[PDB]
Amino acid sequence: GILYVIPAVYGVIILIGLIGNITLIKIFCTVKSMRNVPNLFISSLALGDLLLLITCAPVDASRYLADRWLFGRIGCKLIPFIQLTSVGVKVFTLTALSADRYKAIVRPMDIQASHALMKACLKAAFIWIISMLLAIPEAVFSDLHPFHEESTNQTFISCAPYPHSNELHPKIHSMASFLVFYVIPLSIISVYYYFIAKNLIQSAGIDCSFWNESYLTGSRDERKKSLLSKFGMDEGVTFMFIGRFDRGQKGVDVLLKAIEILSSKKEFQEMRFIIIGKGDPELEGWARSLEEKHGNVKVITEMLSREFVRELYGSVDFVIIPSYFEPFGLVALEAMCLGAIPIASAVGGLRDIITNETGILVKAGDPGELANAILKALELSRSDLSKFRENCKKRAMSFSKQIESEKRLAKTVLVFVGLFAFCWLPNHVIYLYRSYHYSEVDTSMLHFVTSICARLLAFTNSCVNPFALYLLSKSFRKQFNTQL
Ligand SMILES: COc1ccc(C2(CNC(=O)[C@](C)(Cc3c[nH]c4ccccc34)NC(=O)Nc3ccc([N+](=O)[O-])cc3)CCCCC2)nc1
Repeated sequence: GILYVIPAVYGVIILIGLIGNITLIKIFCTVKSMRNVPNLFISSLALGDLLLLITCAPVDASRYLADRWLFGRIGCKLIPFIQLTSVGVKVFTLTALSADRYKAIVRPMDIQASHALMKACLKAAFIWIISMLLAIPEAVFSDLHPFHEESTNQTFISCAPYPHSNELHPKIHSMASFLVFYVIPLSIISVYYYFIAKNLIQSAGIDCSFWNESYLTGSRDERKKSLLSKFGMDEGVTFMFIGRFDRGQKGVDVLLKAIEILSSKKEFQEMRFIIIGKGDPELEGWARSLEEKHGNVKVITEMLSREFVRELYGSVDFVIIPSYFEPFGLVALEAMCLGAIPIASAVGGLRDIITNETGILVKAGDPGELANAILKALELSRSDLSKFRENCKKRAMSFSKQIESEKRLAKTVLVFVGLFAFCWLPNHVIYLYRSYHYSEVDTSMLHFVTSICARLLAFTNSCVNPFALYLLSKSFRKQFNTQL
């Protein structure tokens, strides 16, 4: 009676997984905008999950209804093989996705993304082949053996992969399964994400929603005059430095040399310099002395809200990044997004981000060179720079979207990993123990609880990955909605 209620829930969840994974694979094949190396691996997963759902459904349906094997040798051997193929694709492809995230963020290459999908198809293909090759033993071991139940003194056909006479081999297979399909892959994923987490950090703060002229009020020219008037300065080309006062990395020294060089000319009076940083006291004083000697220099040695640098970036005409070493270039991307034109050293990220149409590159360590660019900007400033500013905003919002989208992908892959780790550890522990204690019959209620839950947790992982994906990606959700 209430029994005919218990399976219906199983079918509900099985259908949700089948619909979801299928819808996911269909969207990957049908939608060009979503065709990419991460999605190809995710589809690889979705394919592996359907197989598991499909193999397990008759297995589970059968255990609930009858006590005997109803599929025959072919069933007794193909099912373990297909089941185990799934388990490698699942974990190995997750490792491949983790590697993809590492390459995309830690070591962006992509000079010729032409063969990237070509390379990805092969990696997934090989993973399917290796997963099948590792699962070939499951078919050999599993065979039909007559079984006598203590509960009913009756003999039934049984699929049994466990020999009663030989004890050494189960001990070897169990340990290998834990290491090959759990410990080694998760360990590789954790190394990868260690560095991924490392680089996610340099990147923190870059959000298009925040760094935009939408929050600022009034014209840029009007905002600049207000900033200068509060500083007791008249309107002029405004150059900005926001950085720690450190000799080795940021070029506060190079800039201060440059202002010394430019202090002699009649062009200095056309310029205004705001140096916003704190650090070495001697460097801090050189800045203060220049502020006292030159009426066109403002210095700020106090900490400030990203809100107030946002306003400054919009108000200022140019931002100087004289970094002897800048790996990411966050300051330039945030500034260019608000219209500030970067005058930076051609080092690390700055070089890739700043093109000729989007700013001025100088050689680092040359104060004279920096000064000359400052003079160039001065001349450029005479003409309209509105077009350059729009180009800047656009280049920087283009990168900030990829930076943001790839950070989301890293979190989504890690979500997937987490569910897997949690849902598959119990199955591994039960499999190992059983390997040494199969000859003994365990009827303890704890054993049934330990097993009935593991099987449902693993089955849950197969259905949740699409639904999971449905909540972490705005883009996937909209296309999934369209199909339904
Ligand atoms: C929910 O589906 C699961 C749940 C758990 C697993 C395990 C354990 N299940 C099995 O390994 C099955 C898939 C269990 C199984 C074996 N035959 C089956 C037929 C139909 C359904 C399931 C099975 N095969 C197996 O036990 N083979 C085996 C047993 C003993 C020895 N040995 O070391 O003597 C060597 C190999 C645990 C994680 C790592 C390996 C896969 N696999 C699939």
